[PDB]
Amino acid sequence: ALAEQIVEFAAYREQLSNYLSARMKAIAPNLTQLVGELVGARLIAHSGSLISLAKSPASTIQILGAEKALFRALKTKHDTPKYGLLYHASLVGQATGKNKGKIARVLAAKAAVSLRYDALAEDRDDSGDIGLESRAKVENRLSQLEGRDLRTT
Amino acid sequence: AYVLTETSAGYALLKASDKIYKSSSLIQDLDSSDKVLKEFKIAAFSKFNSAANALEEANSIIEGKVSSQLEKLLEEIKKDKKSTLIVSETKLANAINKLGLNFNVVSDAVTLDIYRAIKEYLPELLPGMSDNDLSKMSLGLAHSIGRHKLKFSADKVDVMIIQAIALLDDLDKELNTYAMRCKEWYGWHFPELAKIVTDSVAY
Amino acid sequence: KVVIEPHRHAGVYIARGKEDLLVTKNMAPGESVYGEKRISVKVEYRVWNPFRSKLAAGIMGGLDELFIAPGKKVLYLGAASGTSVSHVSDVVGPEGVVYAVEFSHRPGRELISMAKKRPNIIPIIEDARHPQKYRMLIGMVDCVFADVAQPDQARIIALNSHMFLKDQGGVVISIKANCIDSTVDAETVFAREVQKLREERIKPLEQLTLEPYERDHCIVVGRYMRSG
Amino acid sequence: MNRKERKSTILETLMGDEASNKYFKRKYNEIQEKST
Amino acid sequence: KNKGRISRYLANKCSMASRIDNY
Amino acid sequence: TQDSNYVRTLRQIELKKLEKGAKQLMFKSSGNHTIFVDSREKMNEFTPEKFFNTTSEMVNRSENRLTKDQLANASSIMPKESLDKKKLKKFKQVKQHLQRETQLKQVQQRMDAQRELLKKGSKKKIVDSSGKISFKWKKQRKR
Amino acid sequence: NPKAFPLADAALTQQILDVVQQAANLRQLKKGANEATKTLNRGISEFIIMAADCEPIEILLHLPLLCEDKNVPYVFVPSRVALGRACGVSRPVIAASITTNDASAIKTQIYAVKDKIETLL
Amino acid sequence: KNDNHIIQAIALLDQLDKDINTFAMRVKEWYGWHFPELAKLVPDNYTFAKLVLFIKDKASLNDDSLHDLAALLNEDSGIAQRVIDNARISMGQDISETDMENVCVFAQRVAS
RNA sequence: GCGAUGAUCACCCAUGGGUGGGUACAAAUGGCAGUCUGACAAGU
Repeated sequence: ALAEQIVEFAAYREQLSNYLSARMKAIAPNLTQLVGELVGARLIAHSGSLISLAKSPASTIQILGAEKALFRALKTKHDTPKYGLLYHASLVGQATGKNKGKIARVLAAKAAVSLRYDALAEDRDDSGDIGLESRAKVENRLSQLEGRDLRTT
Repeated sequence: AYVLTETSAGYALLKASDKIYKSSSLIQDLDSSDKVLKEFKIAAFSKFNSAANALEEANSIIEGKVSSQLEKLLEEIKKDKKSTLIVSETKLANAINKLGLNFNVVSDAVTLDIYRAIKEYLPELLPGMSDNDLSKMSLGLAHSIGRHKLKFSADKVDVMIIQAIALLDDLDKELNTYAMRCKEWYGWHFPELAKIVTDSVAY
Repeated sequence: KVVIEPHRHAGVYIARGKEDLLVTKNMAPGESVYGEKRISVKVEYRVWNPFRSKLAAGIMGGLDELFIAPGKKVLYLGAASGTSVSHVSDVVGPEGVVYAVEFSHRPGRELISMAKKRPNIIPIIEDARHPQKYRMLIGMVDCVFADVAQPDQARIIALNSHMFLKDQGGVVISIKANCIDSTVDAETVFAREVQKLREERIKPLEQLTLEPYERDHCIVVGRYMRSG
Repeated sequence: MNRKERKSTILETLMGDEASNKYFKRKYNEIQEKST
Repeated sequence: KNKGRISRYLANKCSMASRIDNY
Repeated sequence: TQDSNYVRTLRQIELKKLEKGAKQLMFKSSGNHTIFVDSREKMNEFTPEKFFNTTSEMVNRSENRLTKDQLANASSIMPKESLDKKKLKKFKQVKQHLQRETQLKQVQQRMDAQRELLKKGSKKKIVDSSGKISFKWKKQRKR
Repeated sequence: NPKAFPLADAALTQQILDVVQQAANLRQLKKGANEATKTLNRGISEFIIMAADCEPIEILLHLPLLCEDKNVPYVFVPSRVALGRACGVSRPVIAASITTNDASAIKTQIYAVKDKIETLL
Repeated sequence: KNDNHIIQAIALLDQLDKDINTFAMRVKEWYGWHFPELAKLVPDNYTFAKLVLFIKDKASLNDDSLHDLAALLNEDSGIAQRVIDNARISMGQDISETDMENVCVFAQRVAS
């Protein structure tokens, strides 16, 4: 009966994750087109309200996760952390190193723009246009940065 | 004369002795009281039904147009070919002028005396038709009208999504600890299985 | 450790402890609606903030007759984000009822959240300029307060008082010369709006300028006599 | 030991220990008088 | 006082019962 | 020795400390409260004692003007010297937060001045006759 | 009434863009919407100029809210290309922020447009 | 002579009671968003989960609803008539059908 | 009509309460607690 409880918990948690994907696509569809449902809901849970996240600027979104290392390093004069919460996005996962840093910058900035559109669009067609076009922008910047190399040929 | 009145519990219609001169007598003799409301207690009342979305749309049609509840209230108001009725909305006044029963209506005239006094002594009208308190009724109806007047897409709730992701985190933690519990309990029969498999779900 | 002193108005108190504070009771225990701190003395109390709510600065500034009692009903016009309608709900308690009215959208959403928290708040997202649009929702208020930022303030209060106040009612208004004129003296501004209230039949008992807490702000308190 | 005395640093529990505190301040005043 | 006496009494009896239920 | 990052963190720290402190504080009012009287004889006999039905200290204190029918600090130790010292102490700590915040703003402004001067421009150093220093950047669109 | 709240006429817009160039010359203007939000958080933005022709109005409509929060007024320009041209930069800026500095010789000009801007609001 | 069954039974009963009250107050939040006066009317969390499972939505208030929700524990506490009147004049926020199915499955989880 | 299977061993007001303290859990929009930089980068 305990194992029955366990598999019921697992199936209900899977159904809950699907319901969360549906809820995030309903709330902020362009953010689902940009960064991902899970990390978008994580930024929402960090900031509190979506209007508060729209009020937050781009650097706050970039270092929303690692506030501990942020305030620590700014206090004791070290390198500021550069990923925070949005490292777990599939794009920053596909990037590498200072490519991860620059894609973290441009992705935080583009996510701030399209998140402000999603949060302040009184009318909104819920299609995914702004998120798709900004994602194509980040894809083009990523391909350009990957094509730019470092060692001399 | 008739007086059409809107309340959070229903639609109340009053007879008065033939009006403007009745409003004047009210204001000059201070008729905010139970005596005047028993001179004009009730003439024709209608409850609306117990459907929250329906009564919300009903107040929206009160704000904009004329409705079928107003028809089923307004089916037998007239006695002769000419019947007068007092309202406080001008667009609603002309709307029930161009309405089919074509009885003559007065717009927002000096009968703020009438409307304000019967709204003051509306507690005396409560033993007439509405034997309850209308405070929580106005509470719920005002909440519904506000909920519709702001757009309120019912799928976009930030406190719902934040409670949902929090409960997802709690269910993950609870699944992990009950997994460890059943794993150590089933170590009584299978420690080798408990070490060779790692999934809680497969366990 | 913290003595409570009941103020001359029913529903407001003063905390004398390590710091002096102007306080009220609480309706949602352990729920600060806008970030202000709460004290436990036990009975739960929440302090008022004058700069955020000039209504707190007025009773602190000196007020003879405040027409908002526990067993009464108060209309609030210009209820931006509710930081004062929560406090007037606390000062009227369960017996009293406050009708908050606000037109704008996002303070309107904050006000719906606060009306979800507190049943004493009744929400009106309907516009304040046309009272017949929400004449169904509010009935025969005892006192009215205005915090609206529109130049036709005494006129819109005249409409709301004619249509919604009881006779011998209460009219309390916040008036801003920087909003209505912004070029002429505050004293002749206040004299002119007193003359406007006199033309609109409000008999003004008093007025108080809010100099240490805000800048060029006035509150006026008057009776509503001889209206049907 | 306690809960309202369970603190995250052994230096901090040394400052919470008061006999060591007065012992330290006494001997510290002693040796600073010897120094000055 | 006698609460502690009752506690010590029951502690001795529960010790003996733990002994017999163990062996 | 110190940099803009650490002093900006300190700036936000102490500004939020000032905000919490000033939210905690209490300021006595001072306004031109006027009462509007119907008749001139009632003006001539108008007394704040009868109008406010108060006492002398009750009418001098604009906060607590309690009615005489409502009339009809010793709980804490050392009332006359220690509680007032505690209130005034909190007030001085708020003032010292203000002073350290303004001094730190001066530090940050001088550091940003040096940072911009080292950062960028085709500059001309100008001295103003009060012994002061300034830099005139040449008028040019940065690409 | 669109969401495009205060948008000046031609002559007013001209003159604020001229204070924009003079403050960019005296290093009294900061550039970008995210940076404008940053100095709003800083409490040193004295007022805000924004665009109207952006992709879309919303990413800069997030700024008037914090403007009414931190009593720092704002206005709109029709052309963000014109705003970046008065910023003096190759790319069209959509949001720029006039800061505060007490030893600024153009402060009478800024306090003048402050009067005119408050009478517009 | 084995006793870890007793030991893990104590530990699992403690964790189980804790998870009962946590998940049941979470049911209480998730249906107080739709009907907070249910959380003010019925304080028992188990009967709250059962009552959520029965009253999925506060719109279906019938005489047979009075009957079966009174068979739900009782009539004498006034809970049936009071909750029908309060769900008739409720100010609660309407939610979607996916949220509704989620809350009912969560109350069923609490009951099981 | 005993006992090793175990004898015996902080205040105030007069066998009642307040203070003080310790034990486990839950909530906090309670405190620690403060949200990085900003015009150039790459090929020719």
